[PDB]
Amino acid sequence: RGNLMGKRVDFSARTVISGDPNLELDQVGVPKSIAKTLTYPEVVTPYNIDRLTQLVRNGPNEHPGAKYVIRDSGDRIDLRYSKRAGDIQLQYGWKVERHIMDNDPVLFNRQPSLHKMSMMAHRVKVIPYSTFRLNLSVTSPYNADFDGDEMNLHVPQSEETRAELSQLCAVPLQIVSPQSNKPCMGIVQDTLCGIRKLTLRDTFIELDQVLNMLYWVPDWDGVIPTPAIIKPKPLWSGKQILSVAIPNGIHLQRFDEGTTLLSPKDNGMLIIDGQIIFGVVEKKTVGSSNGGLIHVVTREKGPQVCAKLFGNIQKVVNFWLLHNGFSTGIGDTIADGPTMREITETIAEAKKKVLDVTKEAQANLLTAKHGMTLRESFEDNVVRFLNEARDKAGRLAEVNLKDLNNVKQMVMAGSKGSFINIAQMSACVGQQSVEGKRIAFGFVDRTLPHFSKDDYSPESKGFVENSYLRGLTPQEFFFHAMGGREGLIDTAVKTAETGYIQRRLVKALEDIMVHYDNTTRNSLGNVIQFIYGEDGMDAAHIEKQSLDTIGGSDAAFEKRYRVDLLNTDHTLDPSLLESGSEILGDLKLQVLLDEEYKQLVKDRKFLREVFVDGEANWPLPVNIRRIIQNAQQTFHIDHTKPSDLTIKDIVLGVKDLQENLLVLRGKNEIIQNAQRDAVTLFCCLLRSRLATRRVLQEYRLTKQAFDWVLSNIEAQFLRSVVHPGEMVGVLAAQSIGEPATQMTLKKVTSGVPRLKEILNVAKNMKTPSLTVY
Amino acid sequence: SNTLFDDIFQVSEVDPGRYNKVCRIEAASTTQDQCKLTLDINVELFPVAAQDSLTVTIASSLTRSWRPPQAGDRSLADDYDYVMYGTAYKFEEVSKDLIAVYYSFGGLLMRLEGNYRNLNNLKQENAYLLIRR
Amino acid sequence: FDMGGYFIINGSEKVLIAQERSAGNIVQVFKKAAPSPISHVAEIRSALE
Amino acid sequence: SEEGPQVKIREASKDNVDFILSNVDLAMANSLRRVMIAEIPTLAIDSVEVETNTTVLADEFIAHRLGLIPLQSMDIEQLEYSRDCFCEDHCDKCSVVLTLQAFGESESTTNVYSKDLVIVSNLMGRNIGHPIIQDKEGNGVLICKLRKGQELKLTCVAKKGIAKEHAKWGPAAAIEFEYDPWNKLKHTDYWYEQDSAKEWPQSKNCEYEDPPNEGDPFDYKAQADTFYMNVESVGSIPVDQVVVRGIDTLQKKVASILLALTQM
Amino acid sequence: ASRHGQKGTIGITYRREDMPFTAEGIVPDLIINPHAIPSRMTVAHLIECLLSKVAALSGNEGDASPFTDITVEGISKLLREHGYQSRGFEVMYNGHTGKKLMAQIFFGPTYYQRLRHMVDDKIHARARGPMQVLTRQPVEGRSRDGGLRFGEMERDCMIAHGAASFLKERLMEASDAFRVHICGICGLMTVIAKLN
Amino acid sequence: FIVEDDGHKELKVRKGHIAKLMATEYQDVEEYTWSSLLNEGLVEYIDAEEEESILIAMQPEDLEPAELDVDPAKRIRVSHHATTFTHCEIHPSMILGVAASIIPFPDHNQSPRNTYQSAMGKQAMGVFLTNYNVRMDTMANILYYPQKPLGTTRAMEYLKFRELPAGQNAIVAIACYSGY
Amino acid sequence: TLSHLRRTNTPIAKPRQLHNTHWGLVCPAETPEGQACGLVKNL
Amino acid sequence: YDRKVPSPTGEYVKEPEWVLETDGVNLSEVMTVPGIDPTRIYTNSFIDIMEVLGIEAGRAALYKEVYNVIASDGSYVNYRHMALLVDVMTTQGGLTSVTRHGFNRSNTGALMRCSFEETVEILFEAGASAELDDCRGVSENVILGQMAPIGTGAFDVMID
Amino acid sequence: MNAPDRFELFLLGEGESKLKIDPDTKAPNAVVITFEKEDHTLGNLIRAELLNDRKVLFAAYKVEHPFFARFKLRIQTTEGYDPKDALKNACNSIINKLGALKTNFETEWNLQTL
Amino acid sequence: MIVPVRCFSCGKVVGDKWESYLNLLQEDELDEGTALSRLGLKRYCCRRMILTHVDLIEKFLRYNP
RNA sequence: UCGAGAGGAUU
Ligand SMILES: [Mg+2]
Ligand SMILES: [Zn+2]
Ligand SMILES: [Zn+2]
Ligand SMILES: [Zn+2]
Repeated sequence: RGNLMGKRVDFSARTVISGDPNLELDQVGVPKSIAKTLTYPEVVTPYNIDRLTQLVRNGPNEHPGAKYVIRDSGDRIDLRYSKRAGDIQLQYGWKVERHIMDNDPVLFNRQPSLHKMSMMAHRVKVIPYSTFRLNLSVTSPYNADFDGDEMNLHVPQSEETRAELSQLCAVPLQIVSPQSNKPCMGIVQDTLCGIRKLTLRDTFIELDQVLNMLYWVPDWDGVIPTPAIIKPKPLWSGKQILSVAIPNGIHLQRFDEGTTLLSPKDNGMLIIDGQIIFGVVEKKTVGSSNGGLIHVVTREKGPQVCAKLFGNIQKVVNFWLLHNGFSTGIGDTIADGPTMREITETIAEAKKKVLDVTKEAQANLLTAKHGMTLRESFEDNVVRFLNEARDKAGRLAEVNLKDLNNVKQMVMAGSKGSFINIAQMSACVGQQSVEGKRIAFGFVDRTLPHFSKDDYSPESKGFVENSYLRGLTPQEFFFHAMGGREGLIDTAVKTAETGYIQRRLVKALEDIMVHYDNTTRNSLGNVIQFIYGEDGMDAAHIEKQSLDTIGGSDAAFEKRYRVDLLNTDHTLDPSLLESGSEILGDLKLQVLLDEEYKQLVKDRKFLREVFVDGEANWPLPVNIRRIIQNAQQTFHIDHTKPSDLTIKDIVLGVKDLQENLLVLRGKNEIIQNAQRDAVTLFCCLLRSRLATRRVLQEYRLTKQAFDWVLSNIEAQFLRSVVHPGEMVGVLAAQSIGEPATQMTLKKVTSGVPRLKEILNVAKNMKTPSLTVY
Repeated sequence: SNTLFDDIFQVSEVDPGRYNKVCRIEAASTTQDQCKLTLDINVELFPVAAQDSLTVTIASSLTRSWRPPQAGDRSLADDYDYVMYGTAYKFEEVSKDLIAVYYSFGGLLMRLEGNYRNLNNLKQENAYLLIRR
Repeated sequence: FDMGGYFIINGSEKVLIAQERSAGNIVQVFKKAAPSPISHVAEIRSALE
Repeated sequence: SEEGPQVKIREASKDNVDFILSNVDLAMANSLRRVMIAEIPTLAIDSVEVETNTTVLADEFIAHRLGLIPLQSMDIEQLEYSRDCFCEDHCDKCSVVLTLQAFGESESTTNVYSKDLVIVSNLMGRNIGHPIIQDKEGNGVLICKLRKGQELKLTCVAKKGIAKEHAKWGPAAAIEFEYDPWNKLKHTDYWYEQDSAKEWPQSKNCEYEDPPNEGDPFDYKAQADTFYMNVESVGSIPVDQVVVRGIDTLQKKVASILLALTQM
Repeated sequence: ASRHGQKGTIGITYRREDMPFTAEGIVPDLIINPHAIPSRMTVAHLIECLLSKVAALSGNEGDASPFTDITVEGISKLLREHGYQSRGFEVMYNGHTGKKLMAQIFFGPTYYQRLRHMVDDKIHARARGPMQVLTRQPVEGRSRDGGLRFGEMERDCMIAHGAASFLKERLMEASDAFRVHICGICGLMTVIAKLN
Repeated sequence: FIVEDDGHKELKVRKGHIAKLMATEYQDVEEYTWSSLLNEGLVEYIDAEEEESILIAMQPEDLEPAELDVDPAKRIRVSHHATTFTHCEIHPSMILGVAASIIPFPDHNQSPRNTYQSAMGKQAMGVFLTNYNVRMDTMANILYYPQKPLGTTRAMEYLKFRELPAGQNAIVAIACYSGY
Repeated sequence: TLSHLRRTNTPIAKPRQLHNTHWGLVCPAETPEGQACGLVKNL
Repeated sequence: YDRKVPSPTGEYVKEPEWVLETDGVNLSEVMTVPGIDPTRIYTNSFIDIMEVLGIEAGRAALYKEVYNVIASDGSYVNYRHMALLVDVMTTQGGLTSVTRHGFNRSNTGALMRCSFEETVEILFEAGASAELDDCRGVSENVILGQMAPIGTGAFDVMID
Repeated sequence: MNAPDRFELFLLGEGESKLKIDPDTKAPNAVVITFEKEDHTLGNLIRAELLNDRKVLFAAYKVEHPFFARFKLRIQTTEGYDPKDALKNACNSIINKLGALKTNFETEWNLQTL
Repeated sequence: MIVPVRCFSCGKVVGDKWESYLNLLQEDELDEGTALSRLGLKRYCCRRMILTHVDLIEKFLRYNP
């Protein structure tokens, strides 16, 4: 386990880390001293012998150089001290141990590496100072701070070894994660706070600020955009100037609580063709998530275009925040005077509630709740009472927090903050918990020796009426010191079991490789899954998309989907198709509409059986919401002029398309039926969106635009297959182990111990239960 | 390449949406009845108080770089005191023989509904707005 | 400002760290678990000073 | 009087100067402040050889302290950078050599002031190398304290440089800077709790600008042209030659570009 | 680090010219970020920056002792008497341009502690260096010019990428590669090695 | 401290017995020290077992008789509503260790954050001894120009932190600047 | 140095949690992290 | 509980219902009562559900309890990762635990199991039972220091 | 240990010209100037002065890395107008402004009596 | 451990004011705040060089070698 | 080479 599974190796590194936005994402900062020390054997070629002989002439003392030279016989030549180090005639086939230079593949590491995206290749950018420089948006798949964290580095020694880093283990290749079927890297603290204040409509910038901001994009077409305001003084919006970073052909729609097409609160987001239309950019728009901006550009434009998109976004937003500034004082925690007067009034009303309940309990007038002791009902009542006052006063603070409150803005962009931190800092920190209970009596019938015995009031049981800003009392300080040690214990405890759990998961599933038939097997060859993931698709190229066959009334299902050819009121208007009047009552053609409708009804039965809860937003391998907007944009569509399609092109074309969405190429009946089983849900989406009414009325396609939609969907599906040879069990083990490490916090076994009991299958569970229907 | 729309409006509501330099204006069309608009306006440049009367126009001109005016040679095509540039992102259809258009002046949004603008306000990106005193 | 409180062994300032223990010669009552056949116990750690 | 920038001086001193700077671009006064801090040449110690040290402080402590000692650089333009000259190590045309000797003869503790530094190298008739003493007592500056029986003997080789190489070649320190004391330009968004006017203090320069009558709208054409400033000097260079050489050094910097452009 | 668990390394060293400044020309010795403040709730760090400001101007020692009836509002009443923002903010100008910053900066003295960790004492590097005799593997620790361990958890993760040929170089050519001769019938390391 | 009945319940020590201690503090005549306080019966030695049977007041103003306009910014302190007092704490700051007593305003702080500094405050560079030059220990690190803290605990005086500190009053600006 | 002369090692059923009796005798917050938190504590 | 169910028109609407929750389990004699639905009843004890409802019904009971752990912290993991873990425990026919004595009892060569908890006595029994090793495992060839069949190592390269 | 020598901020190194001229691709009348061993002290004064000239279209500088001292400047001008001629007259406009400032300041200095 | 020459933030020479500072505190019996304002220190960056400083060199020379 | 201890890492 310590010399064979893992071992110390040459060509290694270790330093401290630091974040530099002007470093690119796939770039890494390798200092010269470590770069002078590490080496890569490069055989001499006729192309590079002019460069290689020059590097020997520089010498190993100053970079770029070379530490050794190997001839044909293999007797090593030490260039640190040799009498013929000056004059060397490099014959072909000799080996040169040159220093590591710019734009070379190196493996960037971190401890602990319980994650596939914790071992990624990096481009070398040699830098003068001593730390390992890295981009800001690589903190997420490494879980790194810059407080004291160290990172390692390894160097390839062969050509195939160099290729596997650059083409498989690169940063852009691992942007989208199989775990969580979403990206990992995203825009972070200063960029995330800067992008919010920049994209506000009140925020405006003048020409002198624009031109510096404009040139800061590295690859940029050189055109200055026409300003939003031109008459009094030409002014550019933050939304105007940010659109230069986003490439042409990108579209994004997002809706939340208040989202009109006017958006008075400027919430929501609509992006069309790389120029954002309205909204305030924040964590939901750019933080690594399902259907994020990075999720779009990685799938549509590609990895490298999305990787450079991290650079251009940071350099613009940091430059605005450079010349605007942002801070945080203690006035960002001080609340209004009258707001504070309500807050302690709210606590006193809660404390009076605890007094009057206690007098009711003291007189044995309490009605015992079923299934619990009478004393347990007292704790359940009072704990829920005090948490109400804390949550009310905390939400009373966020009412009074003005828009310039620097703590609120970091939460408003979601950079580093939550609601509860505002409650503990300003209004009231609240109750402390020791092993799920209040502060117990270590002393005889009292919690602390400054209190009389048998005092169950919140002041004696661990309620901190004062807030962090207001000032903790000695009793409240000690009770907080009592509860805080449990969290430090639980953090040290949970990290111990988590690393054991990840070990047990990896060593159980290490042989799980998708063979060259999609039969998930192991060394003996025992089949676990006949199709990987029960469909055969890679988790990276997977997006959540609503299929609306499930939802809606049967009448609204009809009005959206019923094309009756032989009707006057349930037939498509001939303003929606060239052959509208010609195709009417066509008996050889109306059979195709009803046969289509018959499978759509059977599809609605099939999905409503499986998805009983009614949720339609589900992970599916090919996005069609984005693809139709591409066809709407690549080919310019007007709603006035009708299509140029026969209905028989549509229905026979979709029926032709399903036969070609291949997952398995056996000619046998069992594999072909399994192929029909594998694409059944995806075809259920495809028939719902490529319907005869929907194509010609909702997004009025043409014949040329429709054949491209068939061309894109087939290619995107075929690319979004699991590549055989992928180790997936080791990938599956880290996919559960990494979010388990973030697990730290009605009497049900939950969290990590519940996860421990499930894996280490328990004869005697701590909390078993029955859910009866 | 000339004027696409002209009307005179009386404002009804000015709404500072938790902002300092931007307000959401609400105005119907005088000389008509079934025509109103909702528009975002920078207040600091042009102060728009209540009960104002704003002559509003939309043109297609008067891509390529924006050079500064540099002279009277690049003569402005406006006796107004406000101008903006936007994109046509949505044309709503409220009912038959009625139409509403949506513009985005770089995040500042514009609502406009009416009847007779169904010969202009095409799907082209190019769109202006001009507001007189 | 050196407050003492340490031994000097082979030139190295060794410090005797405190050790923690439960008190001897005290009667203690410990409830036993469910699968234990015995139900209770009374323990005293008897040792001469 | 001449067309362009204007200057009116409110108050002045031997080491402080308070002036208004009218009719300039904002980038000029900022860039002037940067060269004034950084690129003005001034002489200070850069090499020290140590004969004997019995002090409680290590030598690199003292070598650090000797760097920060202010040395007069009024006539520094006739002195040459040691990088430029043709001497072997350092000569009288580039460097200035100093020597320091102190012995704990007295029973009581004996200090080592800056005035006890002595000069060895040839002056060649230029006002250089004199350690400045702004002390009213006349004793220069603390370098070390010596008990009876302690001794200290070393040499100090001064060299020419600028603050970009090390901060000991610092001509000035803590230069004030304020424009628009009423924020009529709206260059900053005031963070307030109840009222911005009552919570924020009035600047002292508010009396020398016209107050904004709030009935008038925002001036959406005025850019910054009047800048209030104060310059503080250590004493190595008087306050007039602090700013004037900084104007000259910046003027020399742009001229090097024009010289580099003509050769291209 | 400061006295409130706020760690942090030096990201870069800026000179006084590049640094922002206040109206009195005062420059910050140390620049930190607002984004490390709410996640850890170190309010005393934020008050120590405020209280040390009033202690410096008054010249009297600042009392940050616990369980003392001393209010921020009482402290901020004193700082208003000294002509500043009561809650600690200061108008700051960008040193790069001289343009004012819209957000006024929290400015004040804060006692900071230089930690015992330094980069040069931790920087490590190795290629073809010393080898232990027992394992034929590189020696342990940076003190003996050793190498870093390409551990099992790294071997676990690098399997998921599919870099098999990278793993062989990492497991043979990087360290402890060996060549041995085995009999075909007697499949064990047995053979007399008369190579020459 | 020892609390006992007088006309009413109050502390044994008085303001007159305080001045004999401070007279000994100034002269640095009969001297008055800690052993003189205990011998005279004005203090007691309490462990965990004996303090089970006692009732302790926190501040010595809790013996004042009760009886409006008040400052809102102060902490809300509960009226104890108990009168059978036996002892009073010296000052509640004393429960902190030697390392955590360095921490300024630990009441206004998360309890892990008080723990977090008190585990690396022992790592900070500083002058451990005045005879560092004379002594020859294997590793020694000394700050060039140490400064006493501008915010001092009352307990720092008995820990000699002002007379022998381990850090400087760096001027700190919290600014989103340079992206670093 | 001052905090290394006031330290208790405990060789080893809920010991690590801060106890009520620990008021006034052991430090509430001063304790190491990770390996043995709460077992080693300072007076 | 709150539950969505189809209206006769077709739209999903919230149909509340009462549901009992317990603190014990013997599912073999709980579903055989009157007044309940014996079709959709559920326990959080998956070990009895394997005994009562079959092995494959334990699969979804295993996954749902794992899914409830993940979404408790607000997290999200794709289905194929957990279903890989659930089926690996399930495919033996019993509830093969991921532990020292749950799956290391197997026929998966010899050297793959030596990388886990019981190291020497597994080799001793392998020395006793004379187990020929397949040498196709990841940990088999990593110990052997060879290019294991891991993606890039699965396919050989040949010349035409 | 690894830190570079402090004189690299203002001493030109080995064969490094002070100004390197390169024309920007996909733009008319565009050039980029790789200023060497300079900083914000020189960049802002040129850029603010180019904006005063109403025959200049584009003028902006950027420090590629605060580690090094090499800021880049790119200019775009009207047809038949090389940016060097726009650069030199604007640079000379600073020299007239600086020299006028020095002469105006020295008179106020001598008038002041302290 | 001995009075620094200049403030690290600004750079004004403060090393010369120490011999006056203690004598300003002793023979004049002045307040610390008025002592720093008298000696020309008006910004708080240079002000904390003298107030916060503890002159440890007096203890170092007490050791006879 | 071995055993022991004090830390640094995971918000
Ligand atoms: Mg960290
Ligand atoms: Zn010379
Ligand atoms: Zn044999
Ligand atoms: Zn200062």
